[PDB]
This record gives sequence, C-alpha cells and structure tokens, in this order.
Amino acid sequence: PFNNSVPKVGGVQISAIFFALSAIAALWAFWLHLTRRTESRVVDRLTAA
Amino acid sequence: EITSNLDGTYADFVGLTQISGEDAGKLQRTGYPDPNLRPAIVGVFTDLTGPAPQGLSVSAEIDTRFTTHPTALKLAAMLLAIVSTVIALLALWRLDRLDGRRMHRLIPTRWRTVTAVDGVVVGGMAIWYVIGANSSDDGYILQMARTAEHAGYMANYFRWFGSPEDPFGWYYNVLALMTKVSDASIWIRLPDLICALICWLLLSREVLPRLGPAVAGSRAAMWAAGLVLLGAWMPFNNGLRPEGQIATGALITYVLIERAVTSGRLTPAALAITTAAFTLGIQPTGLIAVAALLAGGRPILRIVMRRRRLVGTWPLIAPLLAAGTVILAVVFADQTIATVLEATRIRTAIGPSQGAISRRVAFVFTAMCLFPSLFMMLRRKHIAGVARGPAWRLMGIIFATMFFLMFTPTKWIHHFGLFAAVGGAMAALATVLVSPTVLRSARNRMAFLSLVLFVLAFCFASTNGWWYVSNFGAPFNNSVPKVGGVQISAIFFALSAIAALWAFWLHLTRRTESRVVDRLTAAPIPVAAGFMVVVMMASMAIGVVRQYPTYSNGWANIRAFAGGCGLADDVL
Amino acid sequence: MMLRRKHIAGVARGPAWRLMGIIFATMFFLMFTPTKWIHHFGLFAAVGGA
Amino acid sequence: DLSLSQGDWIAVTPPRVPELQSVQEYVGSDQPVLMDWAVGLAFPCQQPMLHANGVTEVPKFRISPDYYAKLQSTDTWQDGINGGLLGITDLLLRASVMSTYLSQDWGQDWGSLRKFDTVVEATPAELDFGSQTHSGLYSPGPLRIRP
Amino acid sequence: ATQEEIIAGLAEIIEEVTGIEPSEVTPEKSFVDDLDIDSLSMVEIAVQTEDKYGVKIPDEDLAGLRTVGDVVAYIQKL
Amino acid sequence: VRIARWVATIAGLLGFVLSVSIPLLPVT
Amino acid sequence: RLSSAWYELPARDETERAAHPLVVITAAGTITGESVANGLTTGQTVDLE
Repeated sequence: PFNNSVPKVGGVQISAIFFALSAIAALWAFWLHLTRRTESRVVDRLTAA
Repeated sequence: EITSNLDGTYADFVGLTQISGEDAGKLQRTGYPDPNLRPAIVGVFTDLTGPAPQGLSVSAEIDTRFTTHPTALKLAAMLLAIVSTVIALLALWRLDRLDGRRMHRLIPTRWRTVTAVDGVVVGGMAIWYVIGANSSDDGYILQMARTAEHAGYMANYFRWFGSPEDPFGWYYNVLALMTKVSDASIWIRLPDLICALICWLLLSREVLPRLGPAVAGSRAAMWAAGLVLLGAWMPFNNGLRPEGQIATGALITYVLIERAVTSGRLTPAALAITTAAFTLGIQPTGLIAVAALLAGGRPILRIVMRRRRLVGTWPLIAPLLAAGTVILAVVFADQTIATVLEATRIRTAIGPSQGAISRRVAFVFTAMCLFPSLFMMLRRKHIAGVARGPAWRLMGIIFATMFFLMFTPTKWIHHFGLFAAVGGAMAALATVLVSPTVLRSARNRMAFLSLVLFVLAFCFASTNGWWYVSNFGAPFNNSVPKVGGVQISAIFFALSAIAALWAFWLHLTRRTESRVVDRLTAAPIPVAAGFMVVVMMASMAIGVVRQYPTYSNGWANIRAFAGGCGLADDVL
Repeated sequence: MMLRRKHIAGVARGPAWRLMGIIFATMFFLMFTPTKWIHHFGLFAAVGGA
Repeated sequence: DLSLSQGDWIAVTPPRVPELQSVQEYVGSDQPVLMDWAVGLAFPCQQPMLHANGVTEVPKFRISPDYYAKLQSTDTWQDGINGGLLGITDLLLRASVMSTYLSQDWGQDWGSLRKFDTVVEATPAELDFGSQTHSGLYSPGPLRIRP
Repeated sequence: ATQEEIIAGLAEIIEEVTGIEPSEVTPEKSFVDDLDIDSLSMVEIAVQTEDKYGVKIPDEDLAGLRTVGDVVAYIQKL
Repeated sequence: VRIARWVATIAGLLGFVLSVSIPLLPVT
Repeated sequence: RLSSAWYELPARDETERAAHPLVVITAAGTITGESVANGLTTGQTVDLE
C-alpha cells in the first residue's frame, strides 16, 4: 500500500487523523479534569477496552 | 523592454516579428508565467562604459516586506492596549481584595534566612558565569541581535531569506537593546546570570516551602535542589540560547499559580497568564509555561467559581483573557500578520519540517528523579511532609511538557535547559521521597542507589566535549574519560552491579533493616548531582588553567574587562 | 494502576508483579547494555502479550 | 615517501618566518565580516555585514568555525538553496582562505578566515528609496524559494 | 463538632495544605513552635476555613491568635 | 464595590479587542 | 627522500623572536603530525631537521 510514501487515506495522512482524534480525546479528558465529572456514560461506552 | 513580475518573465521584443515559428500576432511575447523563475539580484554589472543611451534604465523593485514601522494608529493602539490591561489588572486587584488580607511584612519570613546552599549555588553560578561554557547557538543569537538594531526588523540573519523570526522573537529585541552598550561575552550574557539568581531565589524560598514542611525541614532536599539546579543550568543555558529565560518564566508562572491557590486571590493567576504568554513568546519551546498553566488550571477555575457568586462572572474572566492576549501587543510590534505568516511558510518550506559527557545529563536529572518520585507519590497515597497538591502539579509540568514538546515540536532532542528550574524542584521532591524516613524498605532504597550509579555510568560513557570554544583544553575532549587505565564508566557500572546484587540479596532474604543500607543511601540524589557539578567545574577549571597564555573561555571573559576581544586578540 | 491500587479485585498481585518484572528487568540489561540493534518487539511477543 | 600505495604522497614548499599580526590588528571594527553562525560570541568586536532595508553591505572576510563543523553543519545552514548568506556572497565574491594560527596552541583547528575579493569595480549602489505604503494585511505575493 | 469533628476536619484541611497527617495534628502543638507553617502558607488554611465555615477571618486576627487552638476557638464563634 | 467591577470589565474587553486587532493594523 | 639545503634563519634577537613564533612550510598530502583532534597519526615523515 505505502512502501514509498506515508499512508494517506483521503488526501491528508492518517497520522493526522489519529492526532486529531487524540487531541479531541485529550481535551475531552481535560474538560472532565476541570469540571470533575467522572460519571458521563459517553466515556464508559467509548473507553470499554 | 524586458519584464520579470510575479506573473511576468515575458521578455518581449516590441514591434518585432519572429522569422521561424508561428507569428502569434507578430509581437514576440515570449516567456514563462512563473514566480518560481525569478532572478537573484546581487547588483547589476556591464562592460560598456560612458554616458547612458536614452532608453537604458534598469529600475528594479527590491523586496521590502518586513522592514516596516507602525503608523500612528497602530502605536496608539499598542499604548492603549497596554494601559488598558494594566488598568484592568489593578481593577482586578482592587475588586479581589474583598477577603481583606493586606500585603503586610514584605519579603516573607521564610526569606532572608540564607544558608550554605545559597552561597554555593550563588558563588558556583557566578564562577560558571565567568569561566563556563557557552551554548551551541550563542553566536546565532548574538549576530542577529547586533544587526537587528540597524536593520530594524529582527532578521533571522543566516538561514532564511532575511525573514524575521518575529513570529515569536521579542527577547532578541531585549538583547538588541542591550547591545547598544559593548557586547562582551561577560556582559551580554547578564540575563543568564540574573535569571539564574532569581530562579534559585524563587526555588529555595518560594517553591520548596510551598512544596511542603518535609522538603523545607530537610537540609538534603534544599541541597539537592541547589545542586540539580546548578548542574542542569551550567551546560545548556549559560550562553545566549534563551532557555534559561524560559526555565525562569515557567518557574515564575508556576509559583504565581501556586500563590493564586494558596492565597485565594486571582491577580497572581492573572499575572501568571501573561507571564506564561511571555514565556510562550520567547521561543516555540516555551510551551512548558502553557503546560504549567494547564496543569494548574483546575484550582484557578475553582477560584473563579468561588468568586463567581459574589461578583459577576464576566469581570473576572475578562482581565484573564486580556492578559492572555496582551502578548500580541508586544510580539506584533513591527510585524503585520501577513508578514509573520509569510515567515512561517518560508520556515516550514525550507527549514527542518519535523553525545557528550555532560550533555546527556537530561537522563540524569529528570529521568531518574521524576520517575521514582512519581512511583512513590503513586504508591503512598498520603505521605507525611509532602503537600500532595503542588507536588502533583510539579509532576504534571514535567510530564505534560513532554507530550507536546518532546515528540510533537521540532526542536532538536536532548534538552535540559528548560527543566533547569522546575526539574530542579522535582529533585528536591525526589530526595525526600527516597529518603530513609519515607521509604521504609531497604530493598527499594538500595535498588534506587543502583539506579543512581547506573545512570551515572550512562552519563560518563561519552567524551567530555563542549560545543565549540569551550572545548579549549578539556580533560577528555577527544577520548572517553579513563581515570587509572580503565574508564570511569566501568567503575560506575561495577558499583551499580554491586548495588544491584546487594539489592537482590535483600529481595531474596527479605531483610529491610540492615543499617549499612541506611548509611549508604542517605540522600543519593545530591551526592550524584554534586559529583556532576564538580566534574563539570573541574573540566572547565582545568580548561582555563591549562590554556592560560592563549584563549580560553574564562581568560577571554576576564580580559573582556580590559577592552580586549575574545578570540581575535590571539589569532595570528 | 498496580502501584496506585494496592489490592485490586480479580488480579493476582504475585504473578502480575512477576509479569511486570520480566519486562522491566530485561530492559536494564538487554536494551541499554547489550549490543543488539534497538527496536525489538519479537521477544516481548509472548510475555508482553500477557 | 616510504609507501607503495597509490593514495600516499607529499608536497613541500620552502620554509618561511611569517609576519604575523592579531585579527583585531589586521581586521579592525570597520570592515564588515560574514561571521558564521557557530562563531559570533568568540569574536565580539568586528561588526558584521549589517543590512539596511533589504540590501546588505559587501562583506570583506569570512571568519568561520573548525573544518569539520564548517563542512558538515555551517555551510549547509547558510547556502542559497535555503535562503542563506552564501547565496549572495559566493555568487558575487571570490573567497580565498588565508593562513591563521592560534597563538601558543599550535595544532589546534580554531577555525578559518577567508578573504573575499570582488570580481569587478563594484561601486556601492545609490538606492533611491520611497517610503509611503500602508497595507493592512497585504503581502504582495510569495518570495522566491526553491522549486 | 464542638472540639472533635471541627478539629478533625480542620486537620484534614491542614493535611490538604501543609501535608502533615491528621494524627500529629492536635491543639497542644502549634504552627511555628512545633509544626512547620509560614506567614504565607497560613492563608491557604484560612481561606479554606472561610470556605466550610462562614467565618470571615480578619487578616490580623488570623495572625494574632497564634496556635491551632485559634482555629477551634474561632470557628465556634459563629 | 460596584465602582471597580465596571472599569475591570470595560478595560478587560477593551484590552482584548485592542490586542487582538494589533496584527491587522496599518504599517508604513 | 630528500634532504634540503640549509636556510638562513633570522637574526639572533628576542624582539625578533617575539612576533615570529612559527617557522612554517606549506606542505601537502598525508603527513605524520601531532594534531589535537586525533592523536599522533602516521602519514609520511616530513619534518624540519
């Protein structure tokens, strides 16, 4: 698939897709740090294994 | 007539018809529509001599994007934004004094109690300021600071196409103003001395008492903080590469966010916002100050929610975002957003788009102090003497800066400058953690002493080589340091393996009480840091006295008082 | 997690700690001291699976 | 020449007693020099080839670091392909390195000093300047960079 | 809460700020003669006491009453 | 108070609006 | 292997000796020399007798 270049699915590289979703999860964690929720189900359904 | 515009290069012959080819209207419009293919004007040269024929006139427009100064509107806007934010800050200070608590007894009682560690990390810091090594990019900063006054736009002199690294360079304008007076190496590096002194004077007197009663009570803790400070400060930021100022500013915004938590006010937090903005403003590796503001953000937001009930929510958040954005008044002093984005796209277009006895120290003074302190802070949920809050924020600064500075930002790896300030206090946290009164098991302490000697073996493996001219007459600049035939790295690896087997025997037999370990592992962090400090100051002392009648770093800085050049005076 | 929680419910603390100690102890006299090109994952295919 | 290999040989020129002078004596603080990025702090007295409103002064000398750092690190940082000062001076001037000796430390590669020489008469330009332009965020086009 | 709950709670807040376990924390021992606090650190415990008890401690009465019997004898002055 | 809150908010948002507008201003 | 003719050295004076520390030859090729970057390496043996 990408022996010569960086893997890019859909124009921009998939590394950028993982870094964007990592930054989204990072800010979603920091907002729970500030507000101090610890109970939103959305996280339970997301981080199950 | 010949032209070469942005969409030009059509060197056409007006009124002439081509002889072979197509006629295309017989106008000889020939060229390529391309800005890529433009000339590099170094001047204009000919061979014909004597009065100009009427028509001969090369009149080129040179590139003049960045050499600008702001008009009256932009200057008045800057002065008004500055006076408006200081008005807003003092209005916040007036509004915030509703709990009383007036500023009484200035210079708090834990200050002015000077001890031997202060005299050591002041005298040895002054001696390193005189004779010590410079940074790698010392000349890179000095030269552009010298030319920037006459040029008037802080040009990144060497690499890019005269582009101003004015996206973030204001500290170089401080150096440029400093260079109005004589630019001897003894004098232009005065911010690296002043920020070292106020770094120490903040660390010993305002960080470590905040960190807890245990770290303040123990002498070994302040001694370890001093020696790790000095040992991390002396290789990297005793030049002009501005990582002592970023370390100092990250320490300032940390201790100000500490002041904001402990006092229950908001104006030290509001100052810590603009201080973090300025230390972000020094370099793009000044993200440690933002990391400190983030990892001390939750109590600030608690203080906001605390003062939300009494006053409006909006007059508290407003001066915060004011002090957050006043960085733009200083950074965009003579640079329009267009020209900074142009400098950015040149720097990403052709720049880099993402090994010595005392330059691999970074593994010694965070990577084996912060990790055992982290494991101790995790295992023991409540220790006696360590304030869990600011200790965890002190961890979070060092950890959070790694995850968006070490791996994502493009700045050569192997940095220790930044953690000279706050990673100094981390060692003071670590040494009371691994002290025999907190760690009860002698097995863990002996394994930690084995980790100390293993890391010191890892550090001495390379050659004692300083960057450029510091390297003039050094003990082992060419070879690996070998005292007494076999290398000293082998001596540290043998003593590390001895401590490792001495720990494993305590693991098997399950002793935990042999005094020999207590007497051996009583504060191993300041012993290791003292050994690194002494070997570096010995390396450079042997360097200056070995090469005495010629040019050393120390003899150059001493002779600079006599009105002499550093290296030019003795290059025949 | 094994450090912060002193006794978890469902994890045998003994063999879990020996499983950690294998991965940690091999690093301190195989990764840094032994000369075998870095970037190895083969060995931890078995025990680093668990 | 006790060597049967083809990659071994020597050349010899008769000995001399050179009329040595210090750098500060010869190169004062008047002639601008192209101090390379690795060596600015060591030479504090000579003003560099300061530039004014997009044009530079013609450099006379090129004080430079040690040979290995000069070849591997310095020259790659300053060439025309990525901006650089050696885009303009190598295109205009002719560099001819001289001999330099670090005093009482003979056998130490301190660096080098290269005397530039022009190729024509090379009068300095007049440069008629006009200064009224007030853009908001108007950057006229991108600069010329590598393809 | 007279001299038990309040003392223990305030020692939990001392534990929060000065990092000393709530065993050593008693009224007989104090700030600068036995435990280790400072002029600046005592504002943290002061504002937290203003937090769980509505007792706006003057900045001068805070420093005036010197021991940790100060905090007990004052929180019981509603 | 009610005499410091209003100046704190007008000078807060004034400094904000002014500082963010500083890159997009004219230059000679 | 060549032994050169003798060269007339300058006058016996210390004020001459001061500012003439070096006697220099503009040699070339692989030659045994005592650098400080590396040790006393061995090219060919040319030296001032």
